Amino acid sequence: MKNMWKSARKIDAFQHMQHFVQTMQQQAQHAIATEDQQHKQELHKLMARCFLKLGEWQLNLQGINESTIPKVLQYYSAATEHDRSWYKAWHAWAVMNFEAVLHYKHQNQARDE
Ligand SMILES: O=P(O)(O)O[C@H]1[C@H](OP(=O)(O)O)[C@@H](OP(=O)(O)O)[C@H](OP(=O)(O)O)[C@@H](OP(=O)(O)O)[C@H]1OP(=O)(O)O
Repeated sequence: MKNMWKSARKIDAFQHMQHFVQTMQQQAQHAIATEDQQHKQELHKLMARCFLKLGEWQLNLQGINESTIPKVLQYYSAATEHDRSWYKAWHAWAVMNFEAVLHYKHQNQARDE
């Protein structure tokens, strides 16, 4: 999916990743067993990575605006939740809040004009 994102099929990659995250969340909900602890942990890490890629691609395509910020914050909060001990997810979430607040400042300045 990442490769096909790199191969100019960006919107298709984003849609496929939406579907994949939904499917894998359903699988994780269905994955309820004692032996499945390590597999569930790996799947949670994969969900974190998928959500991080979701946010990155959402910014790459739709940019940053009033509509995009809630969705991307949801994606990054989910990514942090699935894998709390991951540096990339937390850094992406924090810098995303940073970008959102700077964008709010800039549009406020535009309003002032
Ligand atoms: O183990 P991978 O499947 O290769 O995933 C990660 C990660 O990939 P994702 O962000 O897509 O999960 C990084 O991001 P990408 O470059 O793959 O987009 C990647 O590279 P960076 O950390 O430099 O972004 C990083 O390391 P690598 O460059 O060696 O692929 C690698 O983690 P690992 O290095 O632990 O395998």
